[PDB]
Amino acid sequence: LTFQTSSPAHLTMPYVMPGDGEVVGVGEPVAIRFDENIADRGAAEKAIKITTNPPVEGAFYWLNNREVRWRPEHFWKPGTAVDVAVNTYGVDLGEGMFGEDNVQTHFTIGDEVIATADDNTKILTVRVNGEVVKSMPTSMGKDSTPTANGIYIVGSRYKHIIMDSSTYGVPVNSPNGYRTDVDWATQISYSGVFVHSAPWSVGAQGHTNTSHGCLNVSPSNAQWFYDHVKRGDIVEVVNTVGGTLPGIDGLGDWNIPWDQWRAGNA
Repeated sequence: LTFQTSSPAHLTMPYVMPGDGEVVGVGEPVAIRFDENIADRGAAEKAIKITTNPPVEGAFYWLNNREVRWRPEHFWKPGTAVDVAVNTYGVDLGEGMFGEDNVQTHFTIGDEVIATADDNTKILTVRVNGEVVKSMPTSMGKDSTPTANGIYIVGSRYKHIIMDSSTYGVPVNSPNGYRTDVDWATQISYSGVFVHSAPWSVGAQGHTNTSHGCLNVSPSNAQWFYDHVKRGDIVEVVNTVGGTLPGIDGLGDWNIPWDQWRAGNA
């Protein structure tokens, strides 16, 4: 170990996801997020060594100036082991900013879990290693606030969460605005799409879209989803009147075509 000099005004620390020792689903990218904007992306990428077993090709793509992702062309094979070596200690990351430390993490890929929300049927079907294990009636975004189509990575889960329109700049007093207590909420986009419990739309689930974009399901089905679907599992939304989830959403990585992803943006 060679000492590197530092200043708290010219350091950036990397934060790696997923967590060390975690089992994640087949859609989980490696994520390295810095606590500062990175001017020299090529330097960051050169300092990050990702090894896979069985080996699979993958590549870096920056979602923004703070966060780089690495993934293969297709969903991970279940059982793959992934080692992430972020060797940034003392690395010049541009504009006088230096890497503060090294970070080192390992994780493994679990079962293939893919839930398809089909707007033509209003059914969310959960498949594990190809086989249907659950079918849930759902109510997605109304035509004026539709659910975007595309591949969503499952993120964090909450037994309870508050949906407050003011975090989107829409006052709760507005026609228009809302402040809703929600149970059993699984996040699937940074923009704010969740699968969650919605007793108020149970009669519409399987029939009519009534939400602001979220995937409304029954309390029991939302708890099932909370219990059985893990970070990195996949939700694919198809056949809505919405567009496509942005590839740089935070959980929309798989919507970027592979040739653009692999070419990168460093």
